[PDB]
Amino acid sequence: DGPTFAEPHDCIMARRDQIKTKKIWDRNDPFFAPTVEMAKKDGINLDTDNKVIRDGNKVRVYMTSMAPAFGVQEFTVKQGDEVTVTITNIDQIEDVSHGFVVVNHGVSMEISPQQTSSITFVADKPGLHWYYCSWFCHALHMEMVGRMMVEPA
Amino acid sequence: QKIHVGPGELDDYYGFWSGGHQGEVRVLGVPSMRELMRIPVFNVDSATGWGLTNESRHIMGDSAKFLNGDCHHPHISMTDGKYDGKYLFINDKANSRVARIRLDI
Amino acid sequence: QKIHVGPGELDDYYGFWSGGHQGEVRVLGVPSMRELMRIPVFNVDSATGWGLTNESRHIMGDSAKFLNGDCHHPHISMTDGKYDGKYLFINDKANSRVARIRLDIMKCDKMITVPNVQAIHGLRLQKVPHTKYVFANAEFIIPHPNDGKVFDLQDENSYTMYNAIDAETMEMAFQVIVDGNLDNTDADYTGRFAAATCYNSEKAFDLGGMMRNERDWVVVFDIHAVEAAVKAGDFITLGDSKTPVLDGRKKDGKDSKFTRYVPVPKNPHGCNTSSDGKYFIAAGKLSPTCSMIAIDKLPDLFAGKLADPRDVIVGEPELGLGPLHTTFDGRGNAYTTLFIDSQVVKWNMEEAVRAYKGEKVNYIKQKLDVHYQPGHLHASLCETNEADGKWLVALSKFSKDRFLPVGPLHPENDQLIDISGDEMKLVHDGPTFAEPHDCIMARRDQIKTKKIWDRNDPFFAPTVEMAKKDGINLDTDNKVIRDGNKVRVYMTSMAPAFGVQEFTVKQGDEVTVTITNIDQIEDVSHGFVVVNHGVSMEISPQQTSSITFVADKPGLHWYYCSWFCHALHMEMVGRMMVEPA
Amino acid sequence: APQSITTLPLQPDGENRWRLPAGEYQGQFTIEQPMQLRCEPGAVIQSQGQGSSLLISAPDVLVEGCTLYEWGSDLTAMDSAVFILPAAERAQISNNRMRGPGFGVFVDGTRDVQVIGNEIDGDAGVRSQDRGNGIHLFAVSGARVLHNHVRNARDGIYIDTSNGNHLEGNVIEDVRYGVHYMFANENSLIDNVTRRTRTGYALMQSRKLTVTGNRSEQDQNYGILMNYITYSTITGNFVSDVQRGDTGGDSMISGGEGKALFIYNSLFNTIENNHFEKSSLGIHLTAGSEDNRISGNAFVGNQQQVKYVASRTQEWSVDGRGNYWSDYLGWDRNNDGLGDIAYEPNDNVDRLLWLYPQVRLLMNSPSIEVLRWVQRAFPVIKSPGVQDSHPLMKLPTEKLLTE
Repeated sequence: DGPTFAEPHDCIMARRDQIKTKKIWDRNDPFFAPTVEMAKKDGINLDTDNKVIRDGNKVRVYMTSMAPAFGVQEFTVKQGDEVTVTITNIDQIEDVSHGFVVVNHGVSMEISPQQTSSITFVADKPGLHWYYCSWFCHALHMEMVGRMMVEPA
Repeated sequence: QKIHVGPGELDDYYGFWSGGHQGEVRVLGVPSMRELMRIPVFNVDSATGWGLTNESRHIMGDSAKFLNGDCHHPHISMTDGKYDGKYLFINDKANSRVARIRLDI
Repeated sequence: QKIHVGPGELDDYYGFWSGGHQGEVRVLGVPSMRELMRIPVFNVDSATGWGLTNESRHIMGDSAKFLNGDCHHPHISMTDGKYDGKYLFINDKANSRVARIRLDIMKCDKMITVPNVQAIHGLRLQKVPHTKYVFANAEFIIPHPNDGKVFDLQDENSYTMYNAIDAETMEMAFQVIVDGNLDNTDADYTGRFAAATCYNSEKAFDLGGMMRNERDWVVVFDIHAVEAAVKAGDFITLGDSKTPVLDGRKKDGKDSKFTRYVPVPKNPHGCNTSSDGKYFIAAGKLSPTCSMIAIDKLPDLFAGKLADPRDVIVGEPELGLGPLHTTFDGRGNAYTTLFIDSQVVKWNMEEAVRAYKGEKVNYIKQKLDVHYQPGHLHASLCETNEADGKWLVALSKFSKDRFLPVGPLHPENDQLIDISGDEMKLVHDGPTFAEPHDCIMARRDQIKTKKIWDRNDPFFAPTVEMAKKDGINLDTDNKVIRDGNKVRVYMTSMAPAFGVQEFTVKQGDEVTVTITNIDQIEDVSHGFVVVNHGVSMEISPQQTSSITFVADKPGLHWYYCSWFCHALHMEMVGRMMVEPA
Repeated sequence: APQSITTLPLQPDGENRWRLPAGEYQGQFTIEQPMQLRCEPGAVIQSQGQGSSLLISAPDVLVEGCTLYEWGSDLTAMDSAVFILPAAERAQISNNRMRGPGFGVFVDGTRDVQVIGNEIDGDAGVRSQDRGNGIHLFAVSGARVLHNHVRNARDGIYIDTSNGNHLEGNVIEDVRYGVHYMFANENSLIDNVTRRTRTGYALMQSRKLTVTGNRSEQDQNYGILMNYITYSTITGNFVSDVQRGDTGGDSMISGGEGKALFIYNSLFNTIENNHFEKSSLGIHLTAGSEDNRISGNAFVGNQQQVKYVASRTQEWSVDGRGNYWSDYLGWDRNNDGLGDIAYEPNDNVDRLLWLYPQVRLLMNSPSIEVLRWVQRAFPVIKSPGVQDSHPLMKLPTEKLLTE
């Protein structure tokens, strides 16, 4: 017997042989083809570059993340800018997944190996906002932190 | 017959229960019936960032405003009346949606 | 023992795993280790409507804007050093929140956003005489005031505080400024000394800098002195919060009356109190050692009758590579996860002390290869002075191949280790999603539960007050109230029909549906989902709950019940007519 | 803390030269100018006990010949005998003798430093936890640690958050850990010697290093502990007699077993040409280590040669080259065909072939041979996955047996 929450209405079954998965992502995967296209719009290679672009009130932060250190550990933005953190995993070891959590901004993502994820959020509160890594990925997980320096208006 | 899947062994069957009101698809291991994975589909997840990231919001389209979901019947895509483990389609009653789940990622 | 709870047999312990990065709380049945219940705390759960129902958003306050959470350490309120099952406190590092879950309804009732701090990581409960204060740690250092003026982290006004919140009233009681940053916290069995590990003593923003110093301290707080200071009123305040703020920072080598710094190597992560309450044990993620502080020696240390801060170390066991957490079995032993070594090592506190005094003894009883990368580990009733040592749960953070391939993301592995006898042995490997970081276990006779709500519960009291304001006896009234552009529908619900099966509203109206489930039968729970409007709730027996939403789509709309109320749920339905402006 | 401008300079010409006559120079010392302090065969700097015997705070300093005693005890202030500050680049610490209860050499994020030929000793009065490290390296780069003897100082030599290091010839004895080594990318360890330790080589959480040519003697509880060590070229190592945790009247039931190679989470390595002998276990393989290339190793006289646990199949034979596998039972019928039977490890037979070494004869009888022929066809004992398609009958690593 088993307890399942929130009423699973139905179920489907498959054999282990029938279902084949991917240990790590590819980088031709359609899932995040839009974001890669955005990188082309800026001439940014997500694989190795760690740059901050800033046009008007839109700041984009392309970066690479490999355990236990973010590629960009500080980006300075002014208040009221939609900051689009675009972070790629350059780690090829299976199960080593990283996270991006901005403290007090309601921003959390998971990043599997060789995955690219981008979140847009507004830097409403001016000041120094630590952002850490959610998914434990390395022994010195403690230092997989970065500081976002949001300039007062 | 045997039900105990001890440490170091692997289950024999994938079971894709729906999450009902949770809005997720729950991968469980038959016969051990343990939560191998909790794929987020319709809910706003906080672990995988689903519903927050640009890629997930773009996938949702204009239905990202809906924080809720209700998923009833999951069914794997099959070729020639046989599973090929390519796609799993799940329904949404709360917001009248049909989602797809690549069974590799 | 009994590795299997089969059909008919019932589970033996409640286990409150966190939801980790998802934010929820998972109630499991030990040793069956299956999901009995999921309590939404921080995430917006479409199942119970948490984050969408009016009472949930009211509980959240202004935190409702946030769709995520990161809960790490759940704990149960303690009376006389024993679990009473009254409240369960959990933290939220992502948004720096502390939430209280009533254990007789298994739902969060309270939620406080601690001010002027960031990343609440540590969280533990005072054990004696009762859970009067709950202690929390802000892991990340921020400037004060954080108005954007100065971003320097080495400034005098860049610091973190040991938050302490009143347990009953859930209004912050005091905050103590400390050097460095606090990772984990713990309390003794005297109610006086509460200690937390400090790992960024180096005070470095950069990557490598946090490991510059050989030894990073474990601060100890004199709670009685803090209460005396708060009563005396010599407390400063910051920002718009009147929360008493104290100072435990060093001052030109002069230790504060409130805090004492005890050096510990190196970058300690865990911190726990012995079951008898004699030894603080602090891990050392980067040293192969655990510090062991005699709690009974702390009074003399604070009095100023004791010598060097470390003299209070009565043991430094060497266990292995990367000690992280320490769970107690009440039989005189301790169990620590060796992270880098990837094991769980048994040892004996008293033998460790005797070895530290010089006598040769092998305090290391056993090493068990947990699989793989263990984090925290918890023995049953470890936080109590009534530890039984009949089970251990160790939470390894990588599963690698121990389960079926589920794509690039993998579940963490919680492992059950029978420890009733003298030999640790694996029992059960369970996948868990979203990385639970710690768990707590309580006996089945310790957590009292309520099958059906009580009509005067404070959970939904705001809704009942709003009902008195509109003169509606929620128990037996189904009506529609239209004031301005605000439509409020009060109905009762009983299977298999809804009390109001229709109501016409104007486009753009902020419709507020309130549903009372008067059914007195157990487990007959209704749902209420509005199609295409992002409106979902669950209505448990005797519970009344309301949701508000803008009816911006003109035309005919259908709303159904979601939970399965009776054989004809596909029949309980309603027409919410919206007329164009 | 008086500077070296005090005492007896006796300056040689060139001004990058300050000799030092013999005697009992008592106190601490700070270097704040570019200097080459080369002293006579015996001079003793006796720090009474307060730490920081030498604080090198200036670039290009070369200290040769000095003897240091009882410099410090306080680990909290990281008191050491040599404390190179981050701005003392290109410093050289050569041919010095150091005996004290604390750190011997401490490089704090200073690049291109040379610690050469120093014999470091530590007192045995203090407990192993509070002895103080030796040759501690933090955030260092470009450094070269060659031929330094370190004895009776916990954690041997310690590397932290460092990339540019080249290590060679260290003779580490009677220490807790041979080389404690955390988050140190793109380094190199050659010809090191760890004896009578509690972990010979702790290769932790790192990348792209070379551990070629090292050598671990009678260590304890571990021989080569590798966590998340990727893109590496582990070669040439020699691990012998890694005793267990057996002191006094005790038995660590189902634990404490010594391990020659504890390989963990390290997906990509190039482990080859290593000799692991007289251990309590070898090649402990947990987590995931697929795509690793293992070949040409030697496992002799092990109580249990492998403890593979993963549920995937992995062949430790790249390009038709396996491992010597002392337990391998018979069969080299082609003259050089390395082997016909794939070495499927069985834990039980390993125990028999070590305690009772004559059992190989007993298991070469034609009757037992046909029984085994039927036990490698109809599987009995579920396959511990590891399987070397091409095991080795000749014993490789003969060059590095005794050197």
